Amino acid sequence: GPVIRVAGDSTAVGEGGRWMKEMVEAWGKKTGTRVEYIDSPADTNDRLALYQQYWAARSPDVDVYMIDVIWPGIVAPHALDLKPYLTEAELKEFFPRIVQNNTIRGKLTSLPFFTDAGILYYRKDLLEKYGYTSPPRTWNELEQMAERVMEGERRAGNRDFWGFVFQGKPYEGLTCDALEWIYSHGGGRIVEPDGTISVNNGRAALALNRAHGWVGRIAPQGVTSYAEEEARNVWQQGNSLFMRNWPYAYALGQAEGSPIRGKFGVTVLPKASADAPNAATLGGAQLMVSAYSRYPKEAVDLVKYLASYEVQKDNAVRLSRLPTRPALYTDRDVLARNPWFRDLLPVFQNAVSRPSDVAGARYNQVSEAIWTEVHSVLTGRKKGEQAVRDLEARIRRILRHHHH
Ligand SMILES: OC[C@H]1O[C@H](O[C@H]2O[C@H](CO)[C@@H](O)[C@H](O)[C@H]2O)[C@H](O)[C@@H](O)[C@@H]1O
Repeated sequence: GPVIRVAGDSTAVGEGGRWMKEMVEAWGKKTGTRVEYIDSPADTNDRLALYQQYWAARSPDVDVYMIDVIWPGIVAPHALDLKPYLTEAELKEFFPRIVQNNTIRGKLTSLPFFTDAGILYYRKDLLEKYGYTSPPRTWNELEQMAERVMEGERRAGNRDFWGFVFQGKPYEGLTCDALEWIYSHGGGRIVEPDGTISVNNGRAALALNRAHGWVGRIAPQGVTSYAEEEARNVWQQGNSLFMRNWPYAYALGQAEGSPIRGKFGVTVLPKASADAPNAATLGGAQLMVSAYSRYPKEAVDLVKYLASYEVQKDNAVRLSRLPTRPALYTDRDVLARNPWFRDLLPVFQNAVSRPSDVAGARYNQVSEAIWTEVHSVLTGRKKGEQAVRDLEARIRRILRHHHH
């Protein structure tokens, strides 16, 4: 019979790739269909380049791809339109914002699978030890807490201890972290939904200078090479007061044998002042059937299974990843395991999107400009003022003649 072949997620990021393979195997067992799992590199931008090789070749060797929230405008020609395969009722079981995201020129490129939002992880034990009762609400507070706790922990002998870890590597994750910094300083969305390239402003430049100020001070010098997992490893070993990361890190930190089990909470990222907007970058994954799959019926059946209530529930319960079905945020077992899903649901609902809608198929070029210019600030090569001026000019060149 057919072999249905899936590329999606990575065994190099938490449990995602292992779990995905498990879920695909479970569908194959349930339906009596042969399946195969193709692994991917850790970073989303590397995965895009890999999958583009298959798409350029019109390759039938992958039937289902997991695609990033930022990808529908890029990948649409390589996607089978799913609209004819779902009833309106079935589609309404997902968040409408994400279905809209996934719909390009009327083509439903992909089903919503899990969503994602940047959050603050904090060591509750350490906040209590140093006389703090609440996590920080402002970036200045975060810096003050970090300096005090670091001084104390270093003095106590932990030479591995830092105040803050985040994703500073030059890749798509830095675009995510930098949108949060800029937006939380009142600096805008980098490129607004209407097309205005807004980043050349003093608030954005301040946000980037502030982040530079962390490097080698409250954050390790090596933070300029950290993706999700590098940050998570320092944090999970017990060596950081604070971390910015996605929801997946929570279940991993609570696993038996984690040095930090029971010692942490999560909250919204800080912001520059009380009237700035909360910032949590929208992330997450969708499920696409390849336009090149020889087995579209079967592939669609697999994608409906993966996006189903019970598989999303398993993802929430075991991997602390966020459902794309509003019903699951009221499910007793999801909430018992992850009470913070209820506390931070409004943060997830108000997550700020990267400019993938407005940049469309040029989004990856825009993002590479963002992360390279931002990285130049983190490394001390450019000041934020120059970087945002230079980034404005780059993005203007990239998007010249593009209309959404
Ligand atoms: O949260 C678990 C996921 O982390 C990565 O994906 C997030 O971070 C990317 C940037 O590095 C974003 O583009 C993406 O939207 C986020 O969901 C990782 O790539 C995923 O495999 C993990 O599931």
